[PDB]
Amino acid sequence: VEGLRRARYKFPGQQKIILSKKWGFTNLDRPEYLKKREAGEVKDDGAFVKFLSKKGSLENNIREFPEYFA
Amino acid sequence: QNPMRDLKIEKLVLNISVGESGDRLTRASKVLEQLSGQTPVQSKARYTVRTFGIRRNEKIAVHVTVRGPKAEEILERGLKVKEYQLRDRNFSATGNFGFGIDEHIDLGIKYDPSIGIFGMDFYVVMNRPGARVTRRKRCKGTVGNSHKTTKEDTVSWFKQKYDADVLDK
Amino acid sequence: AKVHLVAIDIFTGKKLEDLSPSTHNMEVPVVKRNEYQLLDIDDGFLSLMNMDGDTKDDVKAPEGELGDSLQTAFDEGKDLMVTIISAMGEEAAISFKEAARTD
Amino acid sequence: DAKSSAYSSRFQTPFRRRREGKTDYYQRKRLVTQHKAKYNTPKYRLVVRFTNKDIICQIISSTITGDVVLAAAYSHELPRYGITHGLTNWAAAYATGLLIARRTLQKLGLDETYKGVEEVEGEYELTEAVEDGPRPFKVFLDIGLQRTTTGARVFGALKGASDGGLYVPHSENRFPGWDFETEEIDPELLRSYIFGGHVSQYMEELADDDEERFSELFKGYLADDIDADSLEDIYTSAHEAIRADPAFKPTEKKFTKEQYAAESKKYRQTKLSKEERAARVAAKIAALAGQQ
Amino acid sequence: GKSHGYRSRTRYMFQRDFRKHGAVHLSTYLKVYKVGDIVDIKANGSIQKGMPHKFYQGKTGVVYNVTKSSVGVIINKMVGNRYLEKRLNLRVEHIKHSKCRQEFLERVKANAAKRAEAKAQGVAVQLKRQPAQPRESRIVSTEGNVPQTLAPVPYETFI
RNA sequence: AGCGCCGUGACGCAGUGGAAGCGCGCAGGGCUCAUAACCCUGAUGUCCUCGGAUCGAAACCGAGCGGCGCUACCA
RNA sequence: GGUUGCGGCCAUAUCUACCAGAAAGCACCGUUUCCCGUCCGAUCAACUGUAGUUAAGCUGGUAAGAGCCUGACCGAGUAGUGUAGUGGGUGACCAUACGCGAAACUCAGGUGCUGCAAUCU
RNA sequence: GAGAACAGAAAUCUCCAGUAGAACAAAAGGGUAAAAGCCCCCUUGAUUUUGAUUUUCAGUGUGAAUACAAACCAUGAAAGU
RNA sequence: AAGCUCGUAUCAGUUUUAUGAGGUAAAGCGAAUGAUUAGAGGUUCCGGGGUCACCUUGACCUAUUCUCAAACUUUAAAUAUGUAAGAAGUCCUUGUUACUUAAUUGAACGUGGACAUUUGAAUGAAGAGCUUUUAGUGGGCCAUUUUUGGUAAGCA
Ligand SMILES: [K+]
Ligand SMILES: [Mg+2]
Ligand SMILES: [Mg+2]
Repeated sequence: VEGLRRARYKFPGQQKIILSKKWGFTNLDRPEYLKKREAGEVKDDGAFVKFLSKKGSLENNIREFPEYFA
Repeated sequence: QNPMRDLKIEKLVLNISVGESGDRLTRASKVLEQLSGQTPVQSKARYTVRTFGIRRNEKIAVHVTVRGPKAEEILERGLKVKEYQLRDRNFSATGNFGFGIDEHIDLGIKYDPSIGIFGMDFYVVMNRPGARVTRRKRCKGTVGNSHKTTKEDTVSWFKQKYDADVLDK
Repeated sequence: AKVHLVAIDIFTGKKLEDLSPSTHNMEVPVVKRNEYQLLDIDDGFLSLMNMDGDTKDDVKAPEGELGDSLQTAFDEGKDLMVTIISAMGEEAAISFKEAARTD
Repeated sequence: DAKSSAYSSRFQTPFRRRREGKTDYYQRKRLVTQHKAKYNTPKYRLVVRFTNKDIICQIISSTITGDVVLAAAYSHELPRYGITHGLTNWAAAYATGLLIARRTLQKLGLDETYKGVEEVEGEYELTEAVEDGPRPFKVFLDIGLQRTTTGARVFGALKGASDGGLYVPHSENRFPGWDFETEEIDPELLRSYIFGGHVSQYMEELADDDEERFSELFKGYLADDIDADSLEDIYTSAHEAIRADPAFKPTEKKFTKEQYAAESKKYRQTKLSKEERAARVAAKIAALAGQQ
Repeated sequence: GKSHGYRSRTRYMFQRDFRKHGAVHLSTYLKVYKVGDIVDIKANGSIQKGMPHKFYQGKTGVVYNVTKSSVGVIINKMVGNRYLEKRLNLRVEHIKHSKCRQEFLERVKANAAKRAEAKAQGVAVQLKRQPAQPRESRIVSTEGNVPQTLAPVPYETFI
């Protein structure tokens, strides 16, 4: 927070500091991201993650996210 | 399985890619003409590479396509200098197979000067009865996946017919 | 503005000078150069051949320091390629080069 | 392989019959489009289509809702007129063109006039508009994707229709017996092709040559004891019968439409409901991931 | 310098529609135009013959002349302080019938039918269209539909 | 600030959209006791870079780099 | 209901993988004396419809399939925008009043319909 | 992509995939896949007589273009162009 | 300015109904074309410096991920914009023609007959149409909104 406060002085005009309610750089809230790791709907990637959906090839949805359907 | 699903050669293409045009081209044309029993077709260079000493439309190559028992008996002769022995390569994923031999004028036919010596690429194309559906003008279609030619099927037929061997490079 | 111009005639080699306002138009010739292969030179009058076998026995052999050197380099052979400049209904040989490849 | 999603999304599918490879819409536009100052005059097409074992001839005009057939003639009904063999030869093409011509003229009421070419001589001759009378029925040949070639059976149908009475514009360029060096049509050779002479002379030539090939071909002729010399009169009688009675008697049609429906319905695979699809998905989840 | 050619500024309106390129369907060529028909001009970009000028894209006019492959369309064009009669020769690719004039002709037939019935029974059939009238009274029953709603909602960040 | 021109072998420079040349310089042998001169023979180049158009660019186009320049007047 | 000929709208029709196809039709298919066309009867020409096969085409099904189509008070009356004020704000911009109003997103369904003519266990 | 003596990253040949990602003299934009591209066979409609029309517009000229008419032709089996 | 032909209309800087046309605003980039941040997993007969079929700068592919466009775009407003809402109409017979049809088929124009006062939305209409002839003018500037160049300007 204070590092971003120092970065603020380098920009013209007004800037706010906002605490996000999203887990990291994901678009999901923290309780729903917790609900998704307790299930098998989140698989790690480079720095981001991939999500499991009801749509697409079924056998693809088992080869990815293997520990779900258990 | 089904006797209408057996393999057969549908064409064999004899190719000579000469460096230039002129006396060498005309000799190669006479070689291909006599060997095929048909008049061959010449091929012009697509673009000027000029590192091979070629220019556009120069007529640098000569080739001919033969079908039927003609191609059966030329292929029969052409495998002799290979002693009925090809490689695990020389077979394509699409089922077609080919080889090139550096003097076939001297395989079975007469040599004489003013014609010189040459090497020919033999390229065989395999298919099954029903390949008309991808050549005919009306209601042109595509071969079904179970009907396609594959490298393993071509190898199996090439081993059993003409009692040959592969993979022995 | 005005432009003072000094130039050499491409045929007679004479200096010509002229001057004109910078925004009026002057004529520029449609000067073109052509490759020819040097056949016989008999009474002067170099006989030349185009990229085809069609012949130009029409151009006087140069009588200057380039022309005599051309004749000397021609007597022993070593087939030459002569350039002809052909602006405004006049033609003249201006250069000559030894063929590079295909000895 | 493995076409991309963006490829599938941006792909423009051709017209359905172009994908089926059955219609040349470039040729069709010129065949079908009418002079606007002839506002509601239909442009009639003599559609000739050649499949294996059959010949199809149709007089077709166009509407917005689809093409409408004025009259149609098929090769396979020729046994009523006396042709039970060679149902696809050039002579059969002539006979089916004559059948569709006479049938069309009978339907439109143009039989009292416009008899066409009564005596066949193979002479390049259109149907002339009679003096002080209605014009002949005018159709344009529609050969489809057939290649244009001197001696094609589709031009045999064109000849048969024109000699049968319909006015169809054409040239003797593509008829057999047309020499290439000179612009001259041979009526003797064209007559032989019209009356099946080439097949006939093939029969004597092949039989004199050998027996193993001629045994297998022309088995029906041997079965009915038909000589090659006997083709001229039977084709002549076929034309006579066609000109006598083109009335188009259909089949008696045993096993009525409803019975045909009940016969072919009960063996036809039908679409599964969404509930069945869901139950398949659920069971496949249990099968493919239920710890084997 | 400036550029004001015939097809200038027509980059997007002479496009074909997305996934709608290629040949024209035959119903364009099977449509019959008579003199007096009212048509809409919309250029098909794949046919460069008989193409209307960019001005007449979207204009509606009356057919005055019918030729082999084209119609003559009369358009009123505002030039200065008056309308000038403009006569266009357009292939039928760039031309479609005015559907509004199709419902007008159907309404004329319907009006004749209403008057024909009223001439026998039910006089004063009142042909003319009327604008949307104000609503009449009604009784909105509450039984099973008890009103229930809350107030405005507090502000939340949602970021 | 605006505009124009130039860049090629070690050096100075030519150069016709079909792979580059003159003069020296350099190299090998010879002659001389030796070097030079002399004689007989060879070799030396993304043509400033990086892309583009062309079948093919040293040349044409777009940028980038390094030099040379020109205008700079009425107040 | 199936199939064929010609089609209309031109993916709900397309694409990827697999399975199934009574009867008829279509197709593959056999041959080169004839007309015709090729480097090559492979395409096209002609002959037989006979010698054979549904292997392929074709038609349907299967797929938490791709695409495509339709809908939703799903997002969202959000973004945008017309009109109005001696509205607010230093301003960028913003609200309100009288009006119009998306696209992504999410979810849900669907995956050709049909005209004329002939034929069919 | 997979293959074929020399042949290799680039010479010719073959198959599969390939909505155009090519080509269409020349800027750029639009248009086009049994074609408007490529190859082949014919040809001169790049003709005669005028009028009408569109764009720039004064509703003048010039340039360019569109659709007919009356002839004579080209091409094709023909519709047609 | 002079009027002329007529006397409520062949109308309208407007709305409604119906029907078109458009590619801006916005949006989009795990959709095309360009631009662009970061990793992950596979592909070295695609060159990896490494020892006998490898983690170890690359390039390619695939699924993702951050950010964009006056001369990009699937989608796509608001405002503005075309046309129609009838008597010069509609329907029924049967007349003309050298055009058109296979045709006694159409096309266009008609004779005769039928449609009644809501003659086919709303509001208004101050008279409606038409013609001749001639003046001055042909430096503009300001404001809200949209908008280009410019650091900007009481700038252009
Ligand atoms: K625009
Ligand atoms: Mg033109
Ligand atoms: Mg003034």
